[PDB]
Amino acid sequence: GVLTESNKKFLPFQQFGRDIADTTDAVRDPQTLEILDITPCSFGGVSVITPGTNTSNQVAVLYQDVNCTEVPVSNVFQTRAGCLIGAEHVNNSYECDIPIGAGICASYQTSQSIIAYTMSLGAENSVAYSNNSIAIPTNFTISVTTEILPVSMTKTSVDCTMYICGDSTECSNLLLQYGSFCTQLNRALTGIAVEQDKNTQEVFAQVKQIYKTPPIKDFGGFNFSQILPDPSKPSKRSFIEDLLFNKVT
Amino acid sequence: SNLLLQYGSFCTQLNRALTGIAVEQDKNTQEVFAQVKQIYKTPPIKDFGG
Amino acid sequence: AMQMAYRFNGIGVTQNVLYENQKLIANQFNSAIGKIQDSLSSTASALGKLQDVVNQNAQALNTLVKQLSSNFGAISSVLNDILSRLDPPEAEVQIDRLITGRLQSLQTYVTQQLIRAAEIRASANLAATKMSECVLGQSKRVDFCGKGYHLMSFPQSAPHGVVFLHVTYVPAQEKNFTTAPAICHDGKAHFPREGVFVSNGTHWFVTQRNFYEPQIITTDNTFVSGNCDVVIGIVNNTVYDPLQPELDS
Amino acid sequence: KFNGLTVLPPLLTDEMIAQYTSALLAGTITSGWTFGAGAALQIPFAMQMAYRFNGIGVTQNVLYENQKLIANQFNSAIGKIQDSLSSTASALGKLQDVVNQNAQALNTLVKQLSSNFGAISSVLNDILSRLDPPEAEVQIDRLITGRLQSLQTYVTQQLIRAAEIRASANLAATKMSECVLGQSKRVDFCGKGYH
Repeated sequence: GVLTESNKKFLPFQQFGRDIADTTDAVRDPQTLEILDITPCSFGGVSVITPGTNTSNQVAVLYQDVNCTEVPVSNVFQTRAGCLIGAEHVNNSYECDIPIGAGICASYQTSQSIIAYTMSLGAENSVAYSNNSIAIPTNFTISVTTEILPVSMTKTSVDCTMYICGDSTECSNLLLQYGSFCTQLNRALTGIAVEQDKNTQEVFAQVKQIYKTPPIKDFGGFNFSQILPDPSKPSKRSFIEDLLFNKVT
Repeated sequence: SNLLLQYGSFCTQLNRALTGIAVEQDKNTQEVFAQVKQIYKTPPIKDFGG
Repeated sequence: AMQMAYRFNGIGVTQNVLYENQKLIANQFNSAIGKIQDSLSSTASALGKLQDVVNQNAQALNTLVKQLSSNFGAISSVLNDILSRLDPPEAEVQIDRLITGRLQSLQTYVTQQLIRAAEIRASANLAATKMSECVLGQSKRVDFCGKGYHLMSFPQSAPHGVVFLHVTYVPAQEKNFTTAPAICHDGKAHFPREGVFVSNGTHWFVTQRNFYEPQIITTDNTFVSGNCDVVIGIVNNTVYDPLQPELDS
Repeated sequence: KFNGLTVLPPLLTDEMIAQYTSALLAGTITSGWTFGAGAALQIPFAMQMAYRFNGIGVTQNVLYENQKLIANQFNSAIGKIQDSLSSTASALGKLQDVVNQNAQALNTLVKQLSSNFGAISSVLNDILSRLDPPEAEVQIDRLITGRLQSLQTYVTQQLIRAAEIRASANLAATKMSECVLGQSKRVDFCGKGYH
């Protein structure tokens, strides 16, 4: 640690010091009596910001929870989260791209270099409130959002013995001692499995029949062809389902 | 450090789990508060009906 | 077209808005579908959630299988070697260490899978709710089924999880106006049966609250209450009587 | 505290959170719920309140004919809330419990570092400076197994507690988006009574 002199009044029968959780926190020099602190000098995980390598190769190392004096080495910039080497500070304020902590977001902007800066929250706007002012829309617009919720997952299942003790008498025996440590595992896993199919059942099988839409698609003008299944398809998925099944690998 | 080099990924998977926790925290706060796109501000005269 | 008129009327926009802008909304909905198709076909990072689920599971499986090649303190990780190198009086010890290790690895894997499964089940119950409340009906839980007032939805499957296309509704073009909570026509106030009062400067109008459409003030969209001394901000006006042209002729 | 148990800082600093809640306030106050669907449209407050009445089947003439009374009621309510918060320290039970659970877990974790787990000591350097490697291997092995198991248990506890907190946070996001940005009708979702 950093042996700094203390003002802890060690009563003359006292030898060491300690803290809440049994950490040496003052000592007595055995040659010449005096009481001094102890504090272990800073550590903290390095973190490497980076824009996509498919765009550049400039990194921005961020040391965590360190003062910008022990960092051994440019354009050092001290922030609330640690010492941030590699980004020139900025007065502007843009949205967040690569977060850091306590309001520091990095980016790759303009001959270019990583910049760090205090993030923004949106263009400040003022509502012209007044006790006789109302503002009523005249023209609407329809949108279409997109929400993607997982439902099931890989219904795995593991044979305890083959994994742990694949094909050996002695290993099956030495596993016969630990009792029910196999059976309870597979029990939990098949619980997971069966409830997966329960998940799918609940999500999709809300309908009791199978409906089919007539051939004449005179839907007031709207055009569903991208979402309604196509007969000429090999498996009767629609178009957008088809785009979807390819994105995921 | 050596004798811990023997237990495989018992180090990496931990920090991975905890990092998941942390980034999830920041997503939590994002969802709760960042419901508004702009940053509004109230006029200087507070004649709010009483 | 009649289902759509109902789904408007469900968010306080009298259907005449719809049946009078059918082609326009048709084109808006189609174009929206198109932009969605392009967005899905262009940005591979639209499917982040499902991709993350799959990757988490694959990572878990891979570390689980990699565990098999670790000593955990044994003299080897190839079970058969210990089984082909040591007499049972020591193979017992070695294989015991290996079994303890691999068993602990299995156990942690199972626990992780349990927690992740509970998470997925939470998302699945949320999905079931969204399906039953927006696909099969129409929601009013604001910002449950897409930013904006809500119209309908369309499920579209995807590998291990569903995807919605929330057809919401959003007003666009706005107009300052001069509102007033009442109208004192004969000393007795006149509040609106529905929607705000407005005026453009010289004539007072009542209108809806989400699509500016003026209506001259007859005594059928306004209901009386008391007299015009207790209201604050009540403003004088005339409130026409529709029955006069019938009686005068 | 200093055995590698770092604590990263939140991304949104408290002042940012404050600006956000102020944004939500000013929107809710001047504009109503419209700032949840589209662009915030100003509308005088008393008219917003009359609409929020008419939402629970009370024709607005009630409101505009009791404006002063309701105003004083709301103010007095605010005052009682202020006093209740400033007097009873046990109003913040849930939050204090979260913090205490986390600190308790951490303290258990750090205390574990002083337990033998069967070793001949807990001061790693002693066995590292007392035993020749052929047996320090055994001792340090036991210590590693123990501490590693403790750490795993800590991580698992954190995980489940985090799932708990996320459940609460999703509930919070719902309550925000359905009662702040609008007006709920799920009876007894947003406080006893018509909302």
